[PDB]
Amino acid sequence: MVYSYTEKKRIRKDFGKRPQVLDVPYLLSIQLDSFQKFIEQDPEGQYGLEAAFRSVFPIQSYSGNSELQYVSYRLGEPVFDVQECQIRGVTYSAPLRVKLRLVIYEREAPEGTVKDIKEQEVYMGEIPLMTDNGTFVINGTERVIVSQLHRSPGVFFDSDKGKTHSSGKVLYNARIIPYRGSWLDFEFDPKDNLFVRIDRRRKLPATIILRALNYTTEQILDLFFEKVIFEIRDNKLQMELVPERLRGETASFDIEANGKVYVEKGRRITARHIRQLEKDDVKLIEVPVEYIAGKVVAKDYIDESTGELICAANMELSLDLLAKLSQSGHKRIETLFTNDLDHGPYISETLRVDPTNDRLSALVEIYRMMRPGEPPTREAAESLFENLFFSEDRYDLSAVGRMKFNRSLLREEIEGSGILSKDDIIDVMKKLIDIRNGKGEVDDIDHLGNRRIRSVGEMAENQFRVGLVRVERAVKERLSLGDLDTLMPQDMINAKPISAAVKEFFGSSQLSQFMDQNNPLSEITHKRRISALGPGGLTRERAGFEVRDVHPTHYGRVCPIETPEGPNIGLINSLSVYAQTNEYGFLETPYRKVTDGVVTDEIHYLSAIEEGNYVIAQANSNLDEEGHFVEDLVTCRSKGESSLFSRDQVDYMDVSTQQVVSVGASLIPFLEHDDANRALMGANMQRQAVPTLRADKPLVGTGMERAVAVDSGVTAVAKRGGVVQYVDASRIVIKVNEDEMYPGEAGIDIYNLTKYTRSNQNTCINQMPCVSLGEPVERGDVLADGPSTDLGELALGQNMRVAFMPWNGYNFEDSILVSERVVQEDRFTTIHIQELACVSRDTKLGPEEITADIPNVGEAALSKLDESGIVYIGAEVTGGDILVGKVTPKGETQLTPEEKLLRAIFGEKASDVKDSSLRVPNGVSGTVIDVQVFTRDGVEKDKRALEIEEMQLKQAKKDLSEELQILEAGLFSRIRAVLVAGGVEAEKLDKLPRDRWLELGLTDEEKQNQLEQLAEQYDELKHEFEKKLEAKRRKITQGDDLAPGVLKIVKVYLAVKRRIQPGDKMAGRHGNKGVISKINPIEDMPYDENGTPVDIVLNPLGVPSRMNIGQILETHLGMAAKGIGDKINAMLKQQQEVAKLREFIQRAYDLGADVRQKVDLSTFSDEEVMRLAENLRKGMPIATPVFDGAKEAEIKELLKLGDLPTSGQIRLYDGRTGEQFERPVTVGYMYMLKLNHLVDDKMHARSTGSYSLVTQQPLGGKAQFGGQRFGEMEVWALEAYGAAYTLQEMLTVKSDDVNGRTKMYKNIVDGNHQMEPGMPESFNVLLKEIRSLGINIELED
Amino acid sequence: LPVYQGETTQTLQDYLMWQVELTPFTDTDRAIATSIVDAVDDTGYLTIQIE
Amino acid sequence: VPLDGGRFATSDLNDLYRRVINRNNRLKRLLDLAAPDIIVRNEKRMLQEAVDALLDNGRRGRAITGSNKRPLKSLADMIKGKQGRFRQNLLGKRVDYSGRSVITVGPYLRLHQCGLPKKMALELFKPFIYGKLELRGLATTIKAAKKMVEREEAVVWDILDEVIREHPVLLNRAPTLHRLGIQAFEPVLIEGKAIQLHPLVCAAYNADFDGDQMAVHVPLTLEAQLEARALMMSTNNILSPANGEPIIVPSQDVVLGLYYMTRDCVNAKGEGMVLTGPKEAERLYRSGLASLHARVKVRITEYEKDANGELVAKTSLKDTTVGRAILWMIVPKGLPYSIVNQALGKKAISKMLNTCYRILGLKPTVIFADQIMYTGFAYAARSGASVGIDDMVIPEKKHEIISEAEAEVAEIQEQFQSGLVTAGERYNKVIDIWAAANDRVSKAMMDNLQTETVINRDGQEEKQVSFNSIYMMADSGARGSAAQIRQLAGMRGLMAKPDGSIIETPITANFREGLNVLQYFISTHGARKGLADTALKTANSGYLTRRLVDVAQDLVVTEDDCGTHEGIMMTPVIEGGDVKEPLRDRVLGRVTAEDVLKPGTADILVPRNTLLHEQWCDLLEENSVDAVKVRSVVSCDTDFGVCAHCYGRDLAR
Repeated sequence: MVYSYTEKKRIRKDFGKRPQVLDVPYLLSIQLDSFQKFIEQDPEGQYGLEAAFRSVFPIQSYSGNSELQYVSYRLGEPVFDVQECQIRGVTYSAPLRVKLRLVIYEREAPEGTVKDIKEQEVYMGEIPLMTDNGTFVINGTERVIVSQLHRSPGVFFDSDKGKTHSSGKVLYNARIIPYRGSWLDFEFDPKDNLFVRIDRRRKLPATIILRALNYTTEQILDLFFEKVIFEIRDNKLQMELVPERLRGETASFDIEANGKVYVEKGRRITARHIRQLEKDDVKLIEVPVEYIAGKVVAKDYIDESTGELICAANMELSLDLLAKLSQSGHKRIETLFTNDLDHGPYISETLRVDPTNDRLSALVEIYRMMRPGEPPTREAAESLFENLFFSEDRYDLSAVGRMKFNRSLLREEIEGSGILSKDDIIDVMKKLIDIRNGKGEVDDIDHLGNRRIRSVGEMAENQFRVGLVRVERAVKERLSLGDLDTLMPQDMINAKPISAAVKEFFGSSQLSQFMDQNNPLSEITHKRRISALGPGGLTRERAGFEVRDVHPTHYGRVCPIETPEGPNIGLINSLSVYAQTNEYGFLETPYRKVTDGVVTDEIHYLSAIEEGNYVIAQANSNLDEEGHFVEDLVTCRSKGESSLFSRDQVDYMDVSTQQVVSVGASLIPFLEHDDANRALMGANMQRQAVPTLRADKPLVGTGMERAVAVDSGVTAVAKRGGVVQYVDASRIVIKVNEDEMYPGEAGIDIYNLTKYTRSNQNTCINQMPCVSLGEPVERGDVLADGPSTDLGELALGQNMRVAFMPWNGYNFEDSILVSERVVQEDRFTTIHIQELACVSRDTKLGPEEITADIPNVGEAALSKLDESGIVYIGAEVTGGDILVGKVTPKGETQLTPEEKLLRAIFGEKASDVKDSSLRVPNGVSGTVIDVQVFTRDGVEKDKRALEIEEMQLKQAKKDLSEELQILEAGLFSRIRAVLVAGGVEAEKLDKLPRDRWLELGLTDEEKQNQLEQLAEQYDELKHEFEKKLEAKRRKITQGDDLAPGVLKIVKVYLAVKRRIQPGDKMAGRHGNKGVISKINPIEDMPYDENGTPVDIVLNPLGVPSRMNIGQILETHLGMAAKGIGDKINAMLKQQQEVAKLREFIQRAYDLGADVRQKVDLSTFSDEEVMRLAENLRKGMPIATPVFDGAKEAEIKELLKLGDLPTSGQIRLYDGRTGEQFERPVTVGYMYMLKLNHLVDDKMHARSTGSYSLVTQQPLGGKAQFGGQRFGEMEVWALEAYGAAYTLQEMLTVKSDDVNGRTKMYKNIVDGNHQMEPGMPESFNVLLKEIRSLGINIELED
Repeated sequence: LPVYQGETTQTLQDYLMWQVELTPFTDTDRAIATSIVDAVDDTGYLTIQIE
Repeated sequence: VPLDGGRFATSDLNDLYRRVINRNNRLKRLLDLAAPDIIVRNEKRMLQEAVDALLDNGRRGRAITGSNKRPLKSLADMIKGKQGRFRQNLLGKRVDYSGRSVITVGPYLRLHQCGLPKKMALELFKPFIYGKLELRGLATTIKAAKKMVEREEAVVWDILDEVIREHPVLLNRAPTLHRLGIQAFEPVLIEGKAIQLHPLVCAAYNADFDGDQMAVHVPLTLEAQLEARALMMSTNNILSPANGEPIIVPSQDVVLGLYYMTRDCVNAKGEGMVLTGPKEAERLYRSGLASLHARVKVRITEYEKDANGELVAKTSLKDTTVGRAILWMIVPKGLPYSIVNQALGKKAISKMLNTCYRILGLKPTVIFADQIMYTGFAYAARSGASVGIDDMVIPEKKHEIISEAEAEVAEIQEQFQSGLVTAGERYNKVIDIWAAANDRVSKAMMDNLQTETVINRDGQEEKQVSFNSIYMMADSGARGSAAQIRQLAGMRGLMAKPDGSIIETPITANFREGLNVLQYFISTHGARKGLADTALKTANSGYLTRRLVDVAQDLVVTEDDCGTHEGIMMTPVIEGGDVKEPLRDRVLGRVTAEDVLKPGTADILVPRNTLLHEQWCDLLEENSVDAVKVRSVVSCDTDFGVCAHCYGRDLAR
């Protein structure tokens, strides 16, 4: 049973075959969850400010015995509200103040503190506080900081080979990316040599980084390589050969296996020989001397008598050297294996390349790589090399970094240090060598298990840490110099650096940008966008072909449809409906647990790594009643290769069909019937819609529009409310019942709507109420309707009657034919708001004032200006009329007999002021909505500025006095009830209060005390009301602070109504757009067998080419909905009984397969059915899921209940010849939305305007009456025609030629039509700029 | 951006000559005309005597 | 350029100058005070570095501005690069009479016309309006004319209509790739705010009637108007300057309308009716017969130019349809009737227009194209041409072919499990089986959509071409093809390509019976790849065109004949299976040399310097000549450009 009192007015019929398990989340948690924990007081420092402080907050002087700590931080309350900040223009934020502690100690005592200064907290910058919709009010405008998607900190063993190698060989490098600091890389050369690289700079040898870490040659040879015994005593030349350890090599000659020969000379090695050698115990077997030559020695051997450097490390053994090393040094010599089949040294070949062998000589090579000059002195190189990687406060990558480091190396522990280590680099290089020889697979950057997202929280944390680590240096400097002082802890703590850094981060950044205020869907999809550009990842949109591809791990984490088709394609993605954030930085997705066939209702979130292991079923799978499968074979996915599996092999299942779709493309009806490109462009054009006057709910929806509207925070809902008392066009009051009401409050909730306020997109955001009078509203129910909304449903567009047929070529390729009925009905009419602003800018000659005393002007112009000079609210203005009359003072002069006479005659001007009044730019017509004036402190001119102040004061008093009036009424009712049965009737209290006769004596024991307490409470309430009113009035007219040069600011907001006309770019939801080209009257439009003409004519020659069957499906479903609505309207106009109408509604709601169980006559009363039928009387609301919509059979069956043809075709007549058309045209009702790309702003003409001072070229792209630009491809095309004279005209006449423009104008006015080219000024500018250097250039004769 | 905006403006005296160009006259009339409207103030009356 | 007004703050041009000036002043003042060598040498080094930064900043060191890490633009910086002085001065400078006009469809307003809105008008021609006001004695002063124009009086509009009447204008698309990117048309005033472009010209401009902007240009001088009228008019760029095919060719609704009006199901109303030909429209408009009427007998009066420079009439009584008889009234005298008696698709009317251009002339083929477009716009709206769900038909055999393919895949998997088939072999076999299944499904879909329909008649079994909208559009050539229909009724095919590989299990569905989540998620990789390829190759193609134009700009025609027998050999490209291009168009627009000889000894076919205009190629084909020596580029000894005796025409002339 679904009550939904706010939705009970109009119920939308759903066609969902699958049952919904998990409900849609808040859909905006990623923007608020990080910002909450960023300023959340946590008992342990993990994230937020508690973790950004403890990092580098303890300040220790240079052996000065003075420390500085902090107790805790507290976020100050904001100064203004969101509406107040939007009206003023200031940035909404909150001050930050943390209790500090400076502890000074005396000398000669170990940690003996003598004094503490922990009694004063300092203010250090303000933090920009967020709003209830995840947005900020920076500089008055609403901005959004898009989350970034970069690579997670760790180690990546990429291949980086192929055609780029240019040698036909595969490479295997190794890179380790920390979160902060320098980068390290281990590249692989085609010569089987490794190379260390830092900061993608000049390469370094392979083992120099090992010799720098106090490692010797023998240790490296013993660690990276395995050494065999090779005990050759008494010239026996016997080696310990293990077949299980090393094998797969053919024997040359003289090979035995414990007596009898097992492997013959010159015989190929087989598995049987290896098995026979491993079965019996094989001791040291003799081998020829030829194996000694190619084999290398592991360690350095020395003679027993003397200690020469014979048989050095990493040196091949020789035949002549063998005798002397066996005679003098020893018998057993450690050697290597060097098996090229399954292994490769890759280091011993590089050990001889290293020019340095000592640690001191190797420590300076990295410094020479870093610094070209200034060689070290055994003190700078070591310090630099220790601070580069092995430092704590300089590398400090992350915990996620250590997690990935341990996960990519098969480590069980996940808690480590931010610094690196020797064994870490050792095992990294070992794994790189193993991958080169072949031990595993390479990583994948496109995989969603190696990349993570970053929200605004960690970015603000990093910015604050960077801003604080800089003030820490100044604090240390001030504590080291002049420590003999007992001043308060404000020595070097300056709030300007941190505040400036955080303001630069928030305001002007690449990820922070203005939010599109044109649609509620546009806002919520912009709050969920994910970008790759910014401080990290991809520095630009170029250099990538496979990074922007759809990875198979994009199933339920990001959307493969919603993305722009521009150059930045593939770098801008959107979140899914159920996609959430992992613990550290990744994206998760929910699934259901399948246990031995049955499906449990529990949910489990998996990442890109977990989903690749288990078997996840598909959402389009049948289900039994207990949770089993119908068919034994089910299509599932295991590791990226979807295939059939039994019911005993599946482990997880999807939640719904909207899991792979974002919030944008989910509103598209019948998405499985459209192509990828068309769905993409439709979802992209949906965000460009513009709201209209009358919002009309869609007939073919998905149901997601309700959630998109209620979650976008674009409307006004009822929180903790029980009933409505008074309704107004801009005010809503709700009296909460005693159930959800707590003591200490009057028990009323107020909501002030937003009426005609300028948005970021110059649109109009207006809220319309829903309740009429005294309606029981529950919790979570909507009250108002924002832009493009209807009863809590997102509705951006109108259900226009369309048809698919060519009409005299007016629908040639992509042009739409709109009838005159649509124009007459004011459909798709748009409202826009324009803002003009002016300042005073006090100069040296004197201050500028607005007194409407403008010289050299007519009275007709000043007929619309008031005393102070502003225009009356409600007036109109076209062209270049004056709005605000400002004047600029001129410097005083001498006696000036001429000016003296002019002042004696006329006066009041004396050429003192110049006309500098604010006038409307050309080509602008509209009507003024409201003016506003802001005056800085100190200036109290206030000609007519008190009007808005008194208006705001009265508005505050009106909505403040309601609570006090309700409290006073309650107290008076309590007074009148406490005197009952005491000899005093209610008439005395009703006539005059008199404080209940001032203890008349009803009881004289407790009644007097009760009356005294009630009078004291009344006096306290009166005093609180007076104090609240005083504070409100002081906050209203306190005055603002402006720029030093600016004196006052006058702003004007005006409205403009734009109607439909040819040129406008109409578009739908199925990737179909169209430019209007004709407004056809009603008579010329074709009509049906009933005389009702169509509204829009469309071209049907685009469906089989763009795969837009979804359009035809939407038309059929809308025609069925409109037929049902017309039958309901006929039933209503016939004034039939309620029983038949209720039965018809019930029979029309339960039609189709088992999708949902709802029935009337059991919940709706005899009064609710009336308003239900009156709401959906112009079309049946239908909600078809994304991938679980209605079928063709159901659509055809629905056409039979409303007396419509199942085929969908219908005969039409000509509105001009009165003849019946053959091939009946299918008519329908399509949801059309108007785009911002209107023709009223596109058009721009120019004949002659103002040019520039440099190169003397005109302005350009409509900037102050500019002109278009000629192109290189255009002059090429012109030369293709051979139009030399036209080219010369385009080069001299319409160009920077100064001595030619005036002459051409004169010849055209006089009718001569003759051209004089002369010479362009740009060539002279080029000549001067070339001569500005040491290069002579001139033109001869 | 090198020229930023650099919008060359009207200037009154500049306005006076634009109509001098499309007024019809002789070379001597166009010479005196340049002389006359050369010598004219922001206020607009002429600075020099006619003689 | 003061930003706030109080401080000018000259940047990027005066900072380095200031730097160098004060440093040189300090150095010159310190060099006279007997300074030590170290200080004066450091000052000289600093002055050298400052002058170097003033000359080139990017080369040595880095000089930044206040609060900005971006470097400054030195003197050379504003010379090279995409923001230098060799930048948009070569016709790249801003224009005056132009800007942002929106395109709409011109159903009326024939080829040599364009709809210029009156709001954008009266501004571009303001210098002409002033002149016309001064000439007609409507404004004694310039101020008076300006005041009369700013008020928009009726006489102002009258003067505008009078002046703009005989004055051409030119249009230019912002993305312009070839010569036809800029054309000329006659402006006509339309009460709107969007220019109406002619549909047939839209092919040249490559517009698609979506959100677009068109540039306008007005010629002032007489020579510019003459160059626009004689060279840049749409009534002259019929043939393409690249290959030779005509640019103006109908592909839109006109083709579908012609294909519909020239057809016959079996026999419409009034089969046995016989008329003369002008009676066809008379009996179609009121009553008597339909356009689909067959077996209609009519006397057609053809005109054939058998005589030299003169045509003769010939009356015939061939059988035809009502629609073809009506079309024959629009068809000019020269063209015969066999061309208008066929299915009349797109290639048919293209060949018709080409023959009309060749035989008759320019004006005849222009007026013919105009009348054809008018008749097409009329019939595509009189016919309706609807679409619907039941229009496309899914073959019933698909459910059996899919089951058979699944059984074959199961057999392949069983053989793989048995150990006889490996992974790659099974993969290839499954791919081949699914390809054969897709081919059979496509064949069945075509069969169910081809000419298979029963209509009532004496034999009761008359299988003629069906009138399905999608099938008619595919056959005629208006929009779409068989490949796109395959994805609408049959299966999608393989449609699997993540990076290079193909997935085993293909998608077996269409957009009519819905789709699944997995299949839809898989079918977007190719779309994304295509979008990215287009978006990353448009710039590459533009750069390639830039390089080509820059490297081949100096060429011009200055010599008539080069008098050299050197030339290149031309043969049909016979390589591979069959011949890719014979000796029919590679030597068509060329000029053969004297090396042309007949297959018989001591015999010639054509003299040395001749042009194979339209018939010498046929004579060469009749003699089966394979190699022809032809004079051409460079080898013609002119020492400047290329002489015109070795280039042919290769144009619309």
